[PDB]
Amino acid sequence: MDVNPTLLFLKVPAQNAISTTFPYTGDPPYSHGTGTGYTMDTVNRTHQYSEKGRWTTNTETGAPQLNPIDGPLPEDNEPSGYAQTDCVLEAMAFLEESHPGIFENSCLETMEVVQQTRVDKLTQGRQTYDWTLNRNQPAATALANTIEVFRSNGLTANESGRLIDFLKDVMESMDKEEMEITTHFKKKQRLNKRSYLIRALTLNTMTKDAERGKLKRRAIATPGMQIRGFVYFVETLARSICEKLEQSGLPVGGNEKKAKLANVVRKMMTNSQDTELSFTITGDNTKWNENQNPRMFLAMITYITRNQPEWFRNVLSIAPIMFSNKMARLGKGYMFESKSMKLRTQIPAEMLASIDLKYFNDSTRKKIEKIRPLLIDGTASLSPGMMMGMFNMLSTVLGVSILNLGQKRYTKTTYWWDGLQSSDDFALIVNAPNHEGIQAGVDRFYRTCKLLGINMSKKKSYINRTGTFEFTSFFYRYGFVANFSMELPSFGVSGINESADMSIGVTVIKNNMINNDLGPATAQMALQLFIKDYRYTYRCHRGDTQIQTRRSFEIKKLWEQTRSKAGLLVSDGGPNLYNIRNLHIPEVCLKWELMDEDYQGRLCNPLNPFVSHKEIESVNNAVMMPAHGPAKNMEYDAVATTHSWIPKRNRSILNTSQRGILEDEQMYQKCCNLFEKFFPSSSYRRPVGISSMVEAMVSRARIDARIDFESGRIKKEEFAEIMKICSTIEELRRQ
Amino acid sequence: MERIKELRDLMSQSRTREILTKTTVDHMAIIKKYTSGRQEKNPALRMKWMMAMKYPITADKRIMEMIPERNEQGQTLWSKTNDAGSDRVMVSPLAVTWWNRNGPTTSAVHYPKIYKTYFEKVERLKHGTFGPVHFRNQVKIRRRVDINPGHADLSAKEAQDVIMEVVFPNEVGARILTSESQLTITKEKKEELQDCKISPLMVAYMLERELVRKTRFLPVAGGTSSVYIEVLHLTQGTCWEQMYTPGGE
Amino acid sequence: MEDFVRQCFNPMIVELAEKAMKEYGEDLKIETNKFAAICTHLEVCFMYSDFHFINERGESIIVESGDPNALLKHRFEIIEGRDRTMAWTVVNSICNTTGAEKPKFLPDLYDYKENRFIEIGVTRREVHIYYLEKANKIKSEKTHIHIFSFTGEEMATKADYTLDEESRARIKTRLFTIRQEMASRGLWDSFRQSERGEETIEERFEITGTMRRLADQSLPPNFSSLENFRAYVDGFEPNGYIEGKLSQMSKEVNARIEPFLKTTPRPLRLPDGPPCSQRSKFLLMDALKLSIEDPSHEGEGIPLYDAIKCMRTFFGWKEPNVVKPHEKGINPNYLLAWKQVLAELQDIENEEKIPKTKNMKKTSQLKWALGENMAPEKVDFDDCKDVSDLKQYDSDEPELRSLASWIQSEFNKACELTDSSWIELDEIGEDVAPIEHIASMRRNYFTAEVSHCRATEYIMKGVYINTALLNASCAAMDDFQLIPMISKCRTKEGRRKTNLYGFIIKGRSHLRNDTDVVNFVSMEFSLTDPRLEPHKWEKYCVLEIGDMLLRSAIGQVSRPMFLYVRTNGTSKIKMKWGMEMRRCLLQSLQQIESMIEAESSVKEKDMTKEFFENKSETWPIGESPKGVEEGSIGKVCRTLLAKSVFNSLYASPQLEGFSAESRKLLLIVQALRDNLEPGTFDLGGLYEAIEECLINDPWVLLNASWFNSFLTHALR
Amino acid sequence: VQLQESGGGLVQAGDSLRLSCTTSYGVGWFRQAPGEEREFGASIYYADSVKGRFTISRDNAKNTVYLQMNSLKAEDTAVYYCAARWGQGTQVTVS
RNA sequence: AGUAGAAACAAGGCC
RNA sequence: GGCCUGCU
Repeated sequence: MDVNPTLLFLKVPAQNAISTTFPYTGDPPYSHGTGTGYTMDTVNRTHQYSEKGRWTTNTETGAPQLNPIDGPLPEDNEPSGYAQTDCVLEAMAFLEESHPGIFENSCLETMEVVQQTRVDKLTQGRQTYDWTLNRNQPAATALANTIEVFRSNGLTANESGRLIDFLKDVMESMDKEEMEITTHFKKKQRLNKRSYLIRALTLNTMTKDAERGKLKRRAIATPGMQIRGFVYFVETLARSICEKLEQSGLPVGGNEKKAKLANVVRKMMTNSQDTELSFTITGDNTKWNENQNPRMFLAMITYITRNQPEWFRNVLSIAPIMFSNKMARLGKGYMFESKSMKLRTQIPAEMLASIDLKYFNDSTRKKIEKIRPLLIDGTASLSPGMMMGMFNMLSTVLGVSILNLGQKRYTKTTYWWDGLQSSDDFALIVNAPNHEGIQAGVDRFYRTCKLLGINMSKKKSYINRTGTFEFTSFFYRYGFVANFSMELPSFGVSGINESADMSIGVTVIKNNMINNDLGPATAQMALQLFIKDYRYTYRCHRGDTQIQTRRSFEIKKLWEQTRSKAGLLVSDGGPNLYNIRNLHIPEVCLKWELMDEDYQGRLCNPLNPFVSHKEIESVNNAVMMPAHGPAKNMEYDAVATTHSWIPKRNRSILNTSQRGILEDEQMYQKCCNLFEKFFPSSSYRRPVGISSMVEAMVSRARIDARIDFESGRIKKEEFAEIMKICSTIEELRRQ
Repeated sequence: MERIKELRDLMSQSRTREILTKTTVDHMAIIKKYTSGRQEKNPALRMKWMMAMKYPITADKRIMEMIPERNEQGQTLWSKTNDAGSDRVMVSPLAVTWWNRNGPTTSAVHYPKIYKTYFEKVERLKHGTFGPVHFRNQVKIRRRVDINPGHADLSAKEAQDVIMEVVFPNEVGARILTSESQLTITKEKKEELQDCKISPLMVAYMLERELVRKTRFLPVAGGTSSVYIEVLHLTQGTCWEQMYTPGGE
Repeated sequence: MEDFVRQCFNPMIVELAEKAMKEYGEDLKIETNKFAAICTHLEVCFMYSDFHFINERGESIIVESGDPNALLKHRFEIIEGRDRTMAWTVVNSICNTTGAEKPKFLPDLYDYKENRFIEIGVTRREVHIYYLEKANKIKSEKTHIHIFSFTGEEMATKADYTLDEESRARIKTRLFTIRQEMASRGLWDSFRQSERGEETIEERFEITGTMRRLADQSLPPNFSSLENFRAYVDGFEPNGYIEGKLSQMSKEVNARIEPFLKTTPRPLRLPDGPPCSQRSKFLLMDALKLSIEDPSHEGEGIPLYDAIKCMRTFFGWKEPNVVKPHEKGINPNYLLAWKQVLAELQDIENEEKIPKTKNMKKTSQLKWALGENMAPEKVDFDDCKDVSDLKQYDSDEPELRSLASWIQSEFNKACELTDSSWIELDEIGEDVAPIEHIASMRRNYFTAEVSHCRATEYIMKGVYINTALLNASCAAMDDFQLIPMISKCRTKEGRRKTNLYGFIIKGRSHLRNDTDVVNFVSMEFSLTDPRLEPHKWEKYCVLEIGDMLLRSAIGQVSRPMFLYVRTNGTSKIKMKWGMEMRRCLLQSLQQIESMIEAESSVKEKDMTKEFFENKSETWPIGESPKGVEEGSIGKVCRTLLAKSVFNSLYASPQLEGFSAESRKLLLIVQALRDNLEPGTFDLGGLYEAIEECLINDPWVLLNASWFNSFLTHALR
Repeated sequence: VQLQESGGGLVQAGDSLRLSCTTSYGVGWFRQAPGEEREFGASIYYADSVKGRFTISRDNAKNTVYLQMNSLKAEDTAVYYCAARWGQGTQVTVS
């Protein structure tokens, strides 16, 4: 007899055992080298899906741009980006009519937010492409570098501390004859108008790793800092709009998505009488981002912001204006090998414009030949369409408009449709009195989608009777069925620290028990395995064992020293008291009454040199990138113990010409620590104002010395010493 | 005394003097987050990879003057080589366990008073009474429920001023809290935590967690109470219901 | 008017007033009289505060110039002259230290004698109105208020004047100096009434310059300016434009539904080529175990001593010789490496105490076997351009290979029971709730079912091997290291036992990226002759190292005993994911527990015990030439565990792609079997998407064969 | 799947023979000599010892697989079994 | 050689 | 041969 697990589906329905079809117990695919090939392929594919448009050359950037809008209507089922302006404007108008007051309200709240938003909001972001160094750097670092360059060039309106003022300075920089940047190898280099325009309109391309569910790798993009404020405002407007649309599912979580899917299916099927047939289409959109033209987003926003202050319209329109002229950096480059001479070489992507094509294979040779005409200063113009879901929410708005355009008031026919859209994925429930009606409805829906630059993937889509469908790895079969294979990768040690890892593991087990219908015995097994892996990872074994490690000696002496050994934490080699009933309690508090007072005091000592807290945002928040989803943050319950240390940093900056960044880091951190000691609320509430550091610090020294004498340790001798030391630092700052 | 003294020492050197002079208060946050350290994409892989090194964690410089450089057999506990972009020094994990067996001891009696939420959870569970398990299909319907069982009927911003006035009374600014509920909360949490020396930031964070109301969407069947939702994993399942009554009731 | 503040007042005050001007964001060129008025207010604040000191008594000491001493206390300490944030900082600090009441508006000074605030304001109008005006602005105030006015008069409540009168003569002399100096200037046409409390501003975000031209190039094809396009949008109204283009659009743009029937789906085609080879990092079906029967636990013990003790338990060693060559390497190197390992093992046996971890010598043998100094040296392009052989890295579709029957048998025997327990679980909090007791009983049942399973043994082998390899790579980056493959089990009798499959030599492991490869050489004992399925051992070199005698009724077999030696490699990501193989247990048993719960939701009672003991119900878990064979729930547990283990062992992008694109077709087939009239828009496209994932991986090809068999058995 | 073979018997060397297997999928023809286990003949690919001589074919409408043997040798002498992915086999004796 | 698979590893750089 | 780094 030959064993075959798949035959199990002959008795258990597919959805009731779908977890077996998710090989999420092995290493996910990773990219190894350059992503330049993928970037070039994506650029060429985006440009050839809109080949029948019209070509122009921008007078500012001098780059060739392709406009397919209002182009010839498609005559085949292949992907097409020839969106029609009038059709999309009409779709938005119908969306407004079905939801009166949506645009005006959303614009009002967006106007409030834009005029009260601060610059620091831009620091709350992941890697961004700093143009000062032409590389990806943390959002805060890139923002600081750009602000420094602007201030050195004379653009100091951002000193007002307002994001709108920062954007005003950004736009004013566009009209400058010559800017100056700094490079280390420090050298001051001058950038002319066109070079700075291209550096501000460019995107950095990388390869996406840890992407499960496809054989081929893809490319993703990261924009600069000049354009992120406009993107933030536009996405704020789009989120405020989608929050008023029940057909959208992008700005919500997973459980809300499931609830809305259940509600829509029940509404569609229940209202349908015996005569009407119902069919569900589990649709995926092929080349979703490559076929969405930024000009059409400009049209949608300018229709949304009608009868609004002109400044609001301008600030919200700046973003799509820059995306329509966006450029993409090709990537890291290409690495060549010569086996005859036994050597390797790494050529940067910027040489692709001039480098001969003898080194490249046929596929890459043709890709380079096709993309060369669009190469301007080492970057390729990508006007026709978006690169990687930067305007997720606006795309969801367009999809929701398409979904609502079939409310049976615009169809003007017996058939009708509804459903749920989340960018690149949708479920469409279509009802009609007969199979011919369903066919006509789906055909018209597809045709209308093709008029908006949205394509339906026929290969990854199928239609059945309502009651069974899929949506973003959520399988609905007369009710959503748990999978538990999507969350399997999150059952190990997170990698934050000991206490954080313990709390995160127990909380993940608890949550997957609540949401993903994890069984009790399975949860106990998960707890046991997690504890085993945790002890084997942090070298913290039970203590009563003879497992020799680098940490087994101190742990054993602590074990033999303690009297009530049941109170020792698993991190210190103690027994595990966790169970299904204790999954919502931190380890420290669960073992508090069992700890010896000496060990308890040594553990939770504020003066410990290991605990370090930076800001209110990073107290008990851990960023865990979930499998098959975007990066997410979790609140984990933990007590600040000596085990809450933060791990070592990379330390490879020491071998790079960018070595002075570490000295600047140290000096900035010293100044920030001094300010915090002067202003204790610096972390919890970020200080605001327009004065400089030393003014506030010296003046508060004055006052605090005064009052702490009026009652406290200070003495006249010390108070006068502080006053004249303040005068000394004053005259020092003078010179 | 000291604080202004390292201030003067910083202003002595030209670079830090320039940083202090030209940098305005508003930019405080930016430069504080200014770092070359990228946020890790795969934390688990490197935590499993770094812990195999010697000196994998980081600690303040003060550790060099509280913990000896080596233990009884000579296993090193800390190194004097500083981190990449900080004055902290890289140290071995043993320096943690050492601190828990011969490090300085204090009076942790006030931690229960600080971490009110967690200890209240423990007390509620310790006095709970279980019941028979009933096996029948559960119609889990998804609903918006409040998870925090100690929220004082305050929002984030609404309680943020209360938290500042409780911890940072001088940086409150214009705001003087009007609602009398906030008055009593301030009085109680002021007299209760009058000399607690854990940290201002952690105290503020835990006060925010305790007082601020927070809500999330979850699949529930029955219950719906704040105390009954924290144990939602233990009382409700796919085909079984476990009757439970927390210690509070 | 600004010429006056150019002339008279000192710098300090003028820049203080200029920063106060910047504070609230209004411009000085439009209205300057406010600047002069508030700078005079600030000047009176200074001149009233300075020159006034106190000592330990009350009765302020007044000195025209502060002498060098600790006695420089200031009688009145200023509030204004600071930012709003700091003004409120001082207010709150004074309130919290003085125990006084917090005012709602900005004071100007604080004093000790009377322990309270002073709000100085000198207005153009006479005092006896401005005083009570600001008084009714401030609610129930105990802070004393004092104001002057140009005529020279003073006033205050309580008839209180807080310091010397010569200072006030100073104030009013300053005051009339101001007055009869404007007399020379001539400003009272507006000086009395120049500020009325104007607060208004309009936010301006103007598109101009280059950024405007960009806006003119981001419009539809037939538009010339953003102004015109916005006007058109504002004037646009729906007039049935979607219908017109829908009618005009070609009818070939359709989404016709192709019915999906029993005869529609065709079997997935498998690639053809040379048979598929073995990819695992260790032997799974052909492993052999040398044991000692020690009482130590899994992690307890020292590796090298245990390995040597286990190997000494076997007698019959012969001089090794080549049996099956690598066919691409230098087998004599493998032979010499094996003999070197034996020699150095003896060398450890001789000395005092077995080292916890041993380093081996870097001979040419393992230099070749571990691929040392073979990475091409990195150079610059400007120095290597004329080399004809210089080209890209080989980037093409992997070699095509057809499925072989060995993977099927390997999976078959990976789901079989064993004579040992390969899982020793940790401790949990004592169960207190009845649901916890039910969970514990279920868990005990599953552990009894799966512990005696080859899948669990493979899990432990992989976890231990990858953990040791990762730790050695991170610790001994430079020097080659010896690691014996160790796994500890427990017999039926209950006696604990150790097992030594072989050895692993780890090489240089300077791993920077998650994809960087660490090469090692693995040696494993076995009894399976490699002359029967050679195509499965394409990358192995197999020697003959001894003879084994296992008790059998046919005299005694005296079988040969071979050594499978190969060069393999891994990476940080692969090591990390292989050291988390225990979650296969989770996956499998979660699936089984979901089955049990779903069935128990029907009958209102827990159904675990009868499922595991009666074994009445069975699921299709394989096909025999007679037909489909069904097994008890325990066999399903073992089968799913083996499937998860093989997923973790043979993981690859092909597996992910095939899994997704075959789950799609499985859902379609399930819809067909449920009588839900399934339909497809392009089924050929889906088939081509599935078939492109099957290239050379044995596991994915076996999964595809299983899928074809399931289709054949289904659709009936 | 039940299978019955037909068409075996005693034949001359250099003679011909058409085996047929009726069934109740890919099919195979395998043979078993008196002194041995199973030998692959053909599938629907032919073995080295029978290539060019022998031809395998099927009628999916008749539910039958055929094996046309020609130019037979004394070394073809075996029970020829039909298999689906086993028949009882049909005796062929060449002499 | 080996790992791996649309491009890489099989140490890097600095003296 | 000596020293530096391992997400920069």
